This record gives sequence, C-alpha cells and structure tokens, in this order.
Amino acid sequence: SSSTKKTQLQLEHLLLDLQMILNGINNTRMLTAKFAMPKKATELKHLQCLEEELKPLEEVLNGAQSHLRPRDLISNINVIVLELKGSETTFMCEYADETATIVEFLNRWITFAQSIISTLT
Amino acid sequence: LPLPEVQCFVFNVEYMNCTWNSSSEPQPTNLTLHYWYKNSDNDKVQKCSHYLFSEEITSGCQLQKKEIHLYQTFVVQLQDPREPRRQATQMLKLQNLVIPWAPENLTLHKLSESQLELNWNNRFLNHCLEHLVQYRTDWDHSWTEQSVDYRHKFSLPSVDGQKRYTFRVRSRFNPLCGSAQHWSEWSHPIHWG
Amino acid sequence: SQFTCFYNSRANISCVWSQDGALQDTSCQVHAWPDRRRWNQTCELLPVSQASWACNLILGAPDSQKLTTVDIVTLRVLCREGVRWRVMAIQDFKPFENLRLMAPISLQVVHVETHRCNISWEISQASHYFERHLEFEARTLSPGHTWEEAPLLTLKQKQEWICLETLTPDTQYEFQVRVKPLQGEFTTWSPWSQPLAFRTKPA
Ligand SMILES: *[C@@H]1O[C@H](CO[C@@H]2O[C@@H](C)[C@@H](O)[C@@H](O)[C@@H]2O)[C@@H](O[C@@H]2O[C@H](CO)[C@@H](O)[C@H](O)[C@H]2NC(C)=O)[C@H](O)[C@H]1NC(C)=O
Ligand SMILES: *[C@@H]1O[C@H](CO[C@H]2O[C@@H](C)[C@@H](O)[C@@H](O)[C@@H]2O)[C@@H](O[C@@H]2O[C@H](CO)[C@@H](O)[C@H](O)[C@H]2NC(C)=O)[C@H](O)[C@H]1NC(C)=O
Ligand SMILES: *[C@@H]1O[C@H](CO)[C@@H](O[C@@H]2O[C@H](CO)[C@@H](O)[C@H](O)[C@H]2NC(C)=O)[C@H](O)[C@H]1NC(C)=O
Ligand SMILES: *[C@@H]1O[C@H](CO[C@@H]2O[C@@H](C)[C@@H](O)[C@@H](O)[C@@H]2O)[C@@H](O)[C@H](O)[C@H]1NC(C)=O
Ligand SMILES: *[C@@H]1O[C@H](CO)[C@@H](O)[C@H](O)[C@H]1NC(C)=O
Ligand SMILES: *[C@@H]1O[C@H](CO)[C@@H](O)[C@H](O)[C@H]1NC(C)=O
Ligand SMILES: *[C@H]1O[C@H](CO)[C@@H](O)[C@H](O)[C@@H]1O
Repeated sequence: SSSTKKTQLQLEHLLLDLQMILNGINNTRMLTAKFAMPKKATELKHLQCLEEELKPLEEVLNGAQSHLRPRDLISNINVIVLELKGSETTFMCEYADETATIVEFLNRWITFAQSIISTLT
Repeated sequence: LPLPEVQCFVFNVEYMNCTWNSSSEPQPTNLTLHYWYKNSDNDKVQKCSHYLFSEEITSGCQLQKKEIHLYQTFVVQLQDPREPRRQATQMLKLQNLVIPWAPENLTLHKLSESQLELNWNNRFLNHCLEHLVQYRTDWDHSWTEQSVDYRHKFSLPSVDGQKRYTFRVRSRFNPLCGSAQHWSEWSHPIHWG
Repeated sequence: SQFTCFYNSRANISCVWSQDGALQDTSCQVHAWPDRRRWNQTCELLPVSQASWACNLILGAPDSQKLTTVDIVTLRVLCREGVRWRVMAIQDFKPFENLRLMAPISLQVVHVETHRCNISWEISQASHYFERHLEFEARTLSPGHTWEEAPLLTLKQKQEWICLETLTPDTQYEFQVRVKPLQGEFTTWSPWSQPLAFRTKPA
C-alpha cells in the first residue's frame, strides 16, 4: 500500500541522516569511540539497537565539533527510528559480542536501511 | 606467501564475477575459490562451480542469482590447492559492488518547440539507481553533464532548433539501496534535429 | 473559510487564516503543539489582505532541522473572546506533506554571449532529507512582453543553472526561478526569486 511507501520514505530520511554523519566524519578521538553493534539487523524491530546507541552517538559528535548540529540531528533520528521500529516488545534486538568504531557502526545501519528500502521497491 | 587480490562485481543483480590475476605466482597455478556468507543459513562453505580462465589458468569465479545475497556479508577465500595453509580471505559488501547495465530505450519528446524531455529505461528496480546525463550540440567542443535521481527523466528547457543535439546516460546503484561507486557503461546515444 | 500553512523544510512554518464572514477584531494566534517534541510555539496573527491573517512560527535558527517526516503538529487558531481563548480552527499538520521552500537566491550571470546566457542560482534553507528530489521552473522577461506572457521553462531535476538559447543581441532581459521538492501531497512552488537583470552582448 502507501503505508509501505510511507515506511520507505522514513527509511530514506533515516539513511540520509546517517549518510550525512558519515560524510561529515570523512572530512581522531572520534575514531576510538566504540559502539554496540546488532547481532542481526534484517527487520524494523532491530532498530532498537540503533535507538539505544543514540546517546553515545550524540556524545561523540558533540566532542568532535570545531558542520553538524547534533542535538537536532539525534533527536530527528530518534523520532524516525521510534516510528519505524514498531511497538516495543521484549527481545527486540540482540547485540554482537564485540563493539566497533563509529564508521563500522554507521555503515552497518546504512546497510540495514538500504536492505529494507530495496525490498519495498 | 601473499595471494592475489580478489575483486567481485555484481552485474545488474543477475550474476557476480569475481576475478583475480595470478601471474604474480612463481609458476602457473590453478587457485581455487570458496565462499560463504556471515551470520546466516549460508554458513556452509561453497566451492566455485563455474571457474573463469585466463591463459588456461583459473582467474575468476561466476556466481548465479540464487547464490547472491546483496545485504549479507560475503566472504571469499582464495587457496593454493597444492598448499592448504596458504590462503587469503576477504569480506565484501556486495551492495557497494553492483554495476547496472546501461540504460536503454532513450526517447525524446517535446514539451514545447524549444523544450525537450529525455526518458529512458533500466532493467532494474528504478528506485535503486541514480543517473548521469550528458548532452552536446554540433556547436559544442565537449559534453555538458548533469546528475539525475531515480526519477530518470531529464529536461532541457531551452533548445535551439538550428542545432543538432546528442544525448547519453549512465547509471549507478547509489544511494538508497547501496553505495556503489562505479557507473554503468554509457547508453547508446540518441540524436535530435 | 480556510486555514493554510506551509513548512520551509527547516525551522519556519508560515500560516494564513482567511475568514468568510464576520471579521475578528480581537487578538488571534496560531498555536503549534507537536505530538513528539518538548516545545510548543505561537505567533500573533496580523492582517495581510482584505480578509486574511498571517504569521510565522520560527522553531529555531534559519538552517536548523526542527521537524521530520514523522512529526505531526496540531496547529490551532486561538482568538480572544473576553478573557478566554477560543479555538477557531484546527489541523493535524504533517510538515513534509505541506512544503513550500524559500525562493532560490544568489542568482548570477555565469557567462553571457550575443544569443546565449548561462545563469546559476542556489537554494536556501533546504533540508538534506530531499537529497536531489527537487525540480525548478524558470522564466525570462523580454522587451515586448510581461511576466505573465513569459513561458515557464521546466527543469525536472536538481539543476541549478540554465543556458538560455536563441536570444537577441544587445537586448535587456530579466530572469526568475522557483523551486519545489517532489515530496508531499500539498507541497507547492516556492515564490519566484528576485529577478536578475542582464544584457546580451552586442556582436
Ligand atoms: C519565515 O517564512 C516567512 C514566510 O515566507 C513564506 O512562507 C515560507 C514557508 C516559505 O515558503 C517562503 O518562501 C514564503 O515566502 C517569511 O516571511 C516573509 O518574508 C518576505 C521577505 O522578507 C516578506 O515579503 C513577506 O511579507 C513575509 N511573509 C510573512 C507572512 O511574514 C520569513 O522571513 C521567514 N523567516 C525565516 C527566518 O525563514
Ligand atoms: C502544549 O500545548 C498543549 C495543549 O495546549 C492547550 O491545553 C489547554 C488545557 C490550555 O492550557 C491551552 O491554553 C493550551 O494551549 C498542552 O497540553 C495540556 O497540558 C496539561 C498537562 O500539563 C493537560 O492538563 C492538558 O490536558 C493538555 N491539553 C490537551 C489538549 O491535551 C501541553 O502541556 C503544552 N506543552 C508545552 C511544552 O507547553
Ligand atoms: C553553467 O554554469 C555552471 C558554472 O558555475 C556550470 O555548472 C557547473 O559545471 C561544473 C563543470 O563544468 C561543475 O563542476 C559544477 O558543479 C557545476 N555547477 C552547478 C551548480 O551545477 C554549467 O555546466 C554551465 N552550463 C553550461 C551549459 O555550460
Ligand atoms: C588448470 O585447469 C585446467 C582445467 O580445469 C581444471 O581441470 C578440471 C578437470 C579440474 O581439475 C578443475 O578443478 C580444474 O580447474 C587444466 O586444463 C590445466 O592444465 C590446469 N593447469 C594447471 C597449471 O594446473
Ligand atoms: C563475467 O563472466 C562471464 C563468464 O566468463 C561473461 O559471460 C561476462 O561477459 C563476464 N564479464 C562481465 C563484465 O560481465
Ligand atoms: C526496451 O524496449 C523493448 C522493445 O520495445 C522492450 O522489450 C524492453 O523491455 C525495453 N527495455 C527496458 C529495460 O525496459
Ligand atoms: C506550483 O505552480 C503552479 C502555480 O502556482 C500550481 O500548479 C501549483 O501551486 C504548483 O505547486
């Protein structure tokens, strides 16, 4: 339906928020910060794992400022994720056994959104 | 000790060619390719069942559509068949390694006497591509280029009827379904006059 | 009798309230009440035309992203009757369904010839959420004619210049452009940019 297109457009906006952070990063203490990573990320409830890492994401982007507005940006990602994720149950998402750098974190969640976007087309 | 590097490309999500150049080896050698996917049912290590050859030596593998999982991490392993411990592994992200076929069926139509619209098709989910349009006239010493998103139309809002126009288009699997960097081949051009 | 608002895609929602009948003479405001943000905002409605009122809800700095496509903002017109505030109009405002961007800016001549001119422009206060899903329309004022007679030149892509062909030499022209995103059911064109004056070379 067009709730599928609504979902798709929400995923695109999330993706553009993430790509913007990643593009901003690619232009030191930022690259040592470690992020929890989803064990599995194939359906929308797994965004729980992105949601839970938004506070540490915000903190790292605040520390690095010297072309992003992280309070706005994170609060935007937060509401989009909350809408996409669905109603909260137990065992939404499980973490991998190792943490990762910010670039691996962002690329993982970028890959996630891309994977759902392509099935909704 | 150091094996040749494998390079994989998913062509229009129909099949994947993985290739390597093994003339860096001290003799001619048929290296073997195994692959598997991370975090999956496809943990079972697969053997290449369609080798590619270059000077009668293995230089690549072809995987079919069934064996492609664009968003699951792809692990490719080269191995010396006469020396088991000698092996190199890479983790590939296939969604960044897609190359679409060139766009097709370029058509022009008039919005007015001096405004043209270029249209085209891709054999591919329209949404997952962006495009680069190039055009020129018989008065121009070079192509003018302009990028275009999944809409896959291009307006030319001021046309000179005295000039002859040429158009071509290429496409890329970026940025909504993947972050590939390579462009397709150029389409066959079309002309207007 | 109608209540119509548009979002610039960043931090500005502008509202118009048109009455069809008895005209208010007391204070009226627009109140913005977002369903998932910690702030409310208001603006005082001032007359703009014969029966319409307008004001702007400034949510933050000019280029800050204060709303998203999942936000829903209850917009209400509240007018003062005696000491009480009366709700005179209400909508559930979906900001990315009601977009109207700022007019393009920084128009300049890139290169001008005898029969041709390349003109470039920039957009302003435009969300990164659009990526390149924008379009433009332009038009040229000629010596003979009016703006209303000038044909609309269509750009169905994010292209921030135009090369105008088949112009007359040593002739005085003016040029305008406007923009919109392709997203949103009620999305509408920006206003026209300021006209840029230019002159073709003489030959
Ligand atoms: C906030 O927006 C208003 C209104 O601008 C219109 O609505 C917007 C959503 C957008 O679509 C704009 O392109 C529209 O023009 C701005 O107020 C207008 O400013 C112009 C020029 O100064 C003036 O001629 C009009 O009278 C104004 N209209 C009203 C109703 O006040 C205002 O400047 C914007 N402020 C910022 C900081 O963006
Ligand atoms: C943003 O506004 C909403 C709704 O605002 C209206 O609520 C009326 C009761 C009245 O105050 C009117 O002037 C106002 O504009 C606020 O929600 C209200 O808050 C209190 C709880 O604090 C509740 O008792 C009301 O039920 C609730 N109203 C409704 C209609 O739900 C909200 O508090 C306010 N937010 C901020 C940050 O100011
Ligand atoms: C009209 O003007 C601009 C020059 O500023 C041209 O567009 C630029 O083209 C260069 C390469 O030629 C790019 O690197 C810039 O990014 C372009 N800028 C923009 C805003 O698109 C444009 O090609 C000129 N038009 C013609 C027909 O020559
Ligand atoms: C390399 O391989 C060529 C043909 O393929 C091989 O032959 C079949 C029967 C299987 O063994 C398969 O695994 C191989 O890929 C040979 O004709 C050629 O002689 C081989 N060359 C060397 C140097 O080993
Ligand atoms: C990929 O491999 C197959 C088999 O060798 C071949 O048909 C195809 O042309 C190859 N190359 C490309 C660029 O597709
Ligand atoms: C191009 O046109 C042909 C013939 O009319 C058609 O069969 C084919 O599907 C078109 N190609 C694409 C990619 O749509
Ligand atoms: C922009 O332009 C025309 C005239 O204003 C209308 O068809 C419509 O508002 C569109 O969005």
